[PDB]
Amino acid sequence: NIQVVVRCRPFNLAERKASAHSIVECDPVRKEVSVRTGGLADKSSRKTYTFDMVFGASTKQIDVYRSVVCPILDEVIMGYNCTIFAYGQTGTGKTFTMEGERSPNEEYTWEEDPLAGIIPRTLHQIFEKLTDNGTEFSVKVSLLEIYNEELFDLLNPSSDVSERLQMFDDPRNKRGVIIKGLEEITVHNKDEVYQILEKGAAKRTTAATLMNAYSSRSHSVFSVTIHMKETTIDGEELVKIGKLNLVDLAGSENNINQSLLTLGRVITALVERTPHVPYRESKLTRILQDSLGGRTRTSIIATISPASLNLEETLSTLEYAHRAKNILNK
Ligand SMILES: Nc1ncnc2c1ncn2[C@@H]1O[C@H](COP(=O)(O)OP(=O)(O)O)[C@@H](O)[C@H]1O
Ligand SMILES: N[C@H](C(=O)N1CC(c2cc(F)ccc2F)=C[C@H]1c1ccccc1)C1CC1
Ligand SMILES: [Mg+2]
Repeated sequence: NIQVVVRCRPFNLAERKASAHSIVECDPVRKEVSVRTGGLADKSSRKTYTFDMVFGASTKQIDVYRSVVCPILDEVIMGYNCTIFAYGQTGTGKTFTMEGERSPNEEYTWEEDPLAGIIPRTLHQIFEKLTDNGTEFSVKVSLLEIYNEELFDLLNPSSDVSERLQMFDDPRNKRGVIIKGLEEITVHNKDEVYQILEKGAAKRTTAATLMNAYSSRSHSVFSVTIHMKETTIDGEELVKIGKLNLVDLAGSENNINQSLLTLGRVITALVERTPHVPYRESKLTRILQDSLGGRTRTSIIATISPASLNLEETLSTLEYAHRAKNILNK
């Protein structure tokens, strides 16, 4: 049930001038990724995995959005909850897939930058889709980050990153939590998206100087809630509420990361049908527990490197992502 896709990033400039041989080969039509495990392009041993979708190095942001994100966004707009995880070693493209970057020299506007990732495109498409049709709606976003089992709000513009948030169980709905003081920024229109994202980037920079390896060791959860009151061309009123969580996981390479540690164990118990799932043993898994064997539709995008140097880690990732496929929810 949980759909997992693989995305291989392309060799960087440093690897180009050093003329690197890729140990990774993708086959989109056959949903397969093959990895050279022994060495030699003339003769070798290989490991092969089949996932729900595979994207090779030539894949652009647009392909990933039209393929994986558009159908999920549609489900969200119907009143469902969806989650998308980016999993993989640091430097493989987890942030590039989820957030994206800017094209050099101000060549484009944030709405047309071909380097934009899932988060900017989605906020732009929500307004694009709901504004056209006759629908009343409000968009709220939120950016929760976890570092060393502490919670931080990266969008509140009246608090510094030295102020952690408190987490309690929600006495109302089970297996849910309440984050005291978490801010929800209302995005009144498409032309209000970029700055909210800019604010989070700046505050995140203060976070990095205050915590070691912050961007490598932290988990970020960018949430977008959509309150909708649709009115068909007839006069029917549809009040749907959708929530989409975009999670940029800590680097999977191996102090301790309890949330990452617990995520691997939660997945294990779910796939092996173990009665006890260790959701509560980490902030990340308590927060997103409905996205792991719950009533949420979730997708995992595993990012890998094609360089032979990252062999051990590329396999860990694939192998980790291949087991997640057996997780069933709803
Ligand atoms: N699919 C891709 N296309 C072009 N460049 C990419 C791609 N994936 C990663 N990169 C580049 O690789 C480097 C690793 O980036 P990053 O996304 O921040 O890694 P991570 O978040 O997994 O630690 C960046 O300089 C980025 O521009
Ligand atoms: N460096 C910046 C940047 O590229 N980004 C900031 C960003 C981002 C930052 C967050 F906190 C939370 C979610 C996000 F998605 C992603 C990108 C982006 C945004 C729009 C188009 C292309 C790429 C910009 C804002 C200054
Ligand atoms: Mg990163």
